[PDB]
Amino acid sequence: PSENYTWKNVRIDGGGFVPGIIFNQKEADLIYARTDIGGAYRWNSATSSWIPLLDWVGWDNWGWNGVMSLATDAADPNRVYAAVGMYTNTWDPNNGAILRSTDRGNTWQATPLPFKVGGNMPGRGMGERLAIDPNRNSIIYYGAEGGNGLWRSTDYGATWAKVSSFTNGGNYAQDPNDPNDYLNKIQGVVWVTFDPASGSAGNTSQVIYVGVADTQNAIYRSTDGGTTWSRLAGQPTGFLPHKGVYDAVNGVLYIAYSDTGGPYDGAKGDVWKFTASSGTWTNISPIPSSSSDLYFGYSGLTIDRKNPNTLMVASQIAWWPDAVFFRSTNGGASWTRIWDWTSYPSRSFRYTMDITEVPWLNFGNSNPVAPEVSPKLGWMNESVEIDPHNSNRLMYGTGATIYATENLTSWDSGGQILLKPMVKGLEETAVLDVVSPPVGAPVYSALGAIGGFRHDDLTKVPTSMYTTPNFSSTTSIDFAELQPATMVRVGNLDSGGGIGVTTNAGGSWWQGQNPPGVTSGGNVALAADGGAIVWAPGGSTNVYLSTTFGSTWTAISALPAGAVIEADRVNPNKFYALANGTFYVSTNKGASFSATVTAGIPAAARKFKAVYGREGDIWLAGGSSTTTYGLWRSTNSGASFTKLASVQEADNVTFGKAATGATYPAIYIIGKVDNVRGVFRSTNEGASWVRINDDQRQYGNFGEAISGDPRIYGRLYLGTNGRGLLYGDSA
Ligand SMILES: [Br-]
Ligand SMILES: [K+]
Repeated sequence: PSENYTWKNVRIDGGGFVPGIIFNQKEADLIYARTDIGGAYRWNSATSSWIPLLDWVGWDNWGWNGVMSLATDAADPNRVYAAVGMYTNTWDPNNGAILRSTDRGNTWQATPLPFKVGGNMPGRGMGERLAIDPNRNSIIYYGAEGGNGLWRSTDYGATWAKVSSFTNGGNYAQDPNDPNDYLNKIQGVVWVTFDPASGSAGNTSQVIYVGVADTQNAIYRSTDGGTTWSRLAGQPTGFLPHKGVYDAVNGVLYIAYSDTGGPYDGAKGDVWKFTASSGTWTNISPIPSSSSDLYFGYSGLTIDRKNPNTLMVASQIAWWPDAVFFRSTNGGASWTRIWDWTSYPSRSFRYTMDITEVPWLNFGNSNPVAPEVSPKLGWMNESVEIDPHNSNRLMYGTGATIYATENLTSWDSGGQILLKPMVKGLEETAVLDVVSPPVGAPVYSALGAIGGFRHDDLTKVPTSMYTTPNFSSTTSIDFAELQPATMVRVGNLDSGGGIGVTTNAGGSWWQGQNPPGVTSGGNVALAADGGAIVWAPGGSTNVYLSTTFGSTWTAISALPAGAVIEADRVNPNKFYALANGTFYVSTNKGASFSATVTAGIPAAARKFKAVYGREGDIWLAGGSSTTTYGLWRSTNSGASFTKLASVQEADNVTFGKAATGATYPAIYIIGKVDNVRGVFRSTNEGASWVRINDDQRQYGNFGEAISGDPRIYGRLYLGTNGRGLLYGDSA
């Protein structure tokens, strides 16, 4: 029963991988970005921010936040298309689709494809797989994964079918024997590139190039408008084509190759130029694979459409010392580089970088060891793109951000370019945990990949993620309810796990010691008075107690490894745990636990929380469609639970400031109520619910982490997996 809400991202700016940036070839300032887990965006030049286009993807079709390819129509810039779906293994139960729009992504219609799309799979930086004929814009191609080959629509994307005459679907998988079933999928037909001079407006383009992840048959061509196809004669072998860029001014195809599909690796490759009139091949690599010291392949290939003798390419991948970008102003006959060695470990630079708007991009390290700098130029830089309307502007994606320059041709006159982040509005993090204390800052985030932050102001990017320790991913965070400046957090670092503690609300932290066997953060609880920590680390065989604020540990005998731990928010002697349908309680401040409930709680449930101000009041959410599912509450410190009749399904629960005149905190759930999936609030102890999101604001596989706000009625901090941390307020 909806209430009008306003939803916004807590401001972080970026934080994830941007495998593709796409400029429209006819309309200036029209730019899109595709992400691997976080949907797609359109740039708004009036507000200098990105606009998310796929927030209407919901609980059952969540994989469609994986955006494997996107095409914006040069001939009709209101038209845009996306290939969506997240995994090609069992982690995404649904097939992929092609989405079509006639209003720049404000709305879409879907056409399901009879196979999966791998928006968050290996190979996702190769592209674009989707391409629109620039002369007859009713014709769209899609290079598919899996060996499904080349697919096509002749009706503006509404219907799709296999191109029967294209008979090489690709034969490369990163690791065909991967027991984890992630690196083992056929990456397929990886890009489609038209020659626009091969037709005229209204008539089918006759010349089409296609890249295939097949070391021995990387490049195909049609000269009859896609009726027949054949491998390009004389092409090089041994490598996979990440990008194929065609210039009709000089009549040349440029291809960037690497020895893997990316995006995290690549040890060798080449850049080649095919001249279409003569059929000649020329190796234009800045550093060719015949050179003994090459230690990367190539991607990030882009041509300057305003001045098409100029092109750039980039390392796929140089982790050390940093990425390298190359620029040629003579069609690849010679290059210069964005940095050079002077005397190792020192370098000279053709760029400067200003992260004032996104200061956490130095990863908390303002004392890098040469030859590294901080922030770095980038990594996972598969998409590097010159603005086809402005030779001075370039944008590129990394595994954390988008950087941009507006003075690129400064390079050509011997100067430095300026690079800055360009991610306002693009919010791509996965939220693992979140807390809102009753004093101090409104919220603390625990994030994948970039650690997380104290957010002093929801409208301002935080200065730094947590340091000392700096986790790559913070998996769990807690504060002592009766002493909220005392906090703990656990997470991942340096291939294992660790714990951080603070007594000044994160003004400074320090790192505790580890119990045996820690391989990842797992989850943590802090007693209500700060006097005890219970940590269930990843990898460890047990759950551990500290009475020394993380300095030392002792094993808890009764708990299963990896149990979910929660403190009572009132009584410092009480802790709780949940694992696989058994609920456990401690009344001796975490030293020992006993099983209290072994029936009626779904085995799959793994979220529960004690209520601030209410000793022994606990709400529990979880289950599955094939077992039982819903929301349970205990008012007796976990001795028994009762299922709420008013909820069909629930996946998480939290509490926030009570409604005026109400006798209990407001309750927020991720769930299904009266046959509607969404986000729900109850201000009467669960007796009824009101939906606080809406069908355009669903955010896919959200809700791993949520928190209400004890100081602000109506507010929910809503974590997502790829759309950052949202806050909703009653309007
Ligand atoms: Br490297
Ligand atoms: K490498």
